[PDB]
Amino acid sequence: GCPXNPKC
Repeated sequence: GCPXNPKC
């Protein structure tokens, strides 16, 4: 999930 997913 987010944060830290480079597609968020």
